Amino acid sequence: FELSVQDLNDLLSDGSGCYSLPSQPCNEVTPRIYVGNASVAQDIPKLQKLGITHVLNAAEGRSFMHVNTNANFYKDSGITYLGIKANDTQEFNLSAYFERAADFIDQALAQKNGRVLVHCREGYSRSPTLVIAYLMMRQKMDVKSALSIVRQNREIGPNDGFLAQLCQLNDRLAKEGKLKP
Repeated sequence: FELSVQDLNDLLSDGSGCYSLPSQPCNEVTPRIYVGNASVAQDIPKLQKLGITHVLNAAEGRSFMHVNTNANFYKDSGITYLGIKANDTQEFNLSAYFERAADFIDQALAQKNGRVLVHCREGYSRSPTLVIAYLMMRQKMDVKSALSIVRQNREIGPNDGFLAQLCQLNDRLAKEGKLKP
């Protein structure tokens, strides 16, 4: 997958072999789907003002790379929570969660007033991966179009492992039917 991952990295990068970091805490990357960092996830009044009804913590844990929230944190806030304890490493199998995460996103967007925040620590690798996979799975986009639309609305940089996993998902979805360019 190396050179296919290299292609996706070429779509993300700034032309100096480097990658831009997010310019804001949170962005609406496609209608009613927000990707953001830990600071927005931990700010319930801010979530409520934004109209966030569902929060997917893709970095649930306790370390410099995690966000130590849980269902209890959101108890009686009106916000429905799902946590995934993913690590932001090339060897973490985030693809094992693509269906679960896509189902959660679908559950939020099925409600016409629903808005979902998918976040990690920085809103840069784990959380965008899950949104990209959702776009591929539930809107039939190929990986390059899905990655491109998210990156147009937030500086992201899925790690190379996650990119390979998205390439593998693209392959799996392409066995069902054609994917939209």
